This record gives sequence, C-alpha cells and structure tokens, in this order.
Amino acid sequence: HKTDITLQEIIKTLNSLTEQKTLCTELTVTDIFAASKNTTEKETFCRAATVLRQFYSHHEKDTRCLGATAQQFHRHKQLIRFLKRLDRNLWGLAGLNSCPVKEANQSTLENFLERLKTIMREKYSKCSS
Repeated sequence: HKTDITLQEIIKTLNSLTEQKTLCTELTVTDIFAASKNTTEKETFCRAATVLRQFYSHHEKDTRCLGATAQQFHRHKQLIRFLKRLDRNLWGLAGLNSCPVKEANQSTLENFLERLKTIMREKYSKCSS
C-alpha cells in the first residue's frame, strides 16, 4: 500500500507499449475476470501472476514479432521469471508464497489484454500523483 510507483509504471508502460515488443501468437489463456465462479484475494492474484507470466514472455522475448526460437525459449524464460518474481514480490500483492498454476478457464491472450488494458489503462490514468 505504501508503494505505488511500481504498478503505476508497469501499467502505463506495458499498456502504452503494446505493439512494441510482443510475440504474435495469441494463445488461449484463462480469464482472471472469471470471478463469477471462484476467486480469492490469494488465488485470484496467483492465477493473475500466471497470466502475467505468459504475457510477460511477449513484452520481453522479441523486439517486435520476429524470432522466438527454442534457443532463447529456455533463456528469456529465466529473465521473465526473475523479473516477474521480483516485481510481483516488490509489491507483494498476492502476499502469498508460490502456488500451482491452473487454467479453470480459457481466453485468448488478446481478449485478456483488452480487458486488462481497459481497466489498467483507466486505473493508472486516474493520476494518483
């Protein structure tokens, strides 16, 4: 709660940098908004962390949309895992401690970005400072 300049950037940053650095594959990724079933402040975030990881691989594995070989596949993997973990741990929103990954749902990564972007974009744009 004390910090904010963290998610504030991650939002606007990734939100603004959509076309820039991003893999073009559009994979079905569970929808976190699917709270109309079973979502808790712990699990909800956990699942979100998993989704963020998948997306994080997009905005951090290609200059624009060319490459994605089996080579870096195992490399950039540690980069995202480390960065994501560090970021997620920097704020500590999930306040959890690592959890299993499950896709109780399915939604094109594109659809997720549209929903996430819409909220996140209208969230930070609130000018908190």
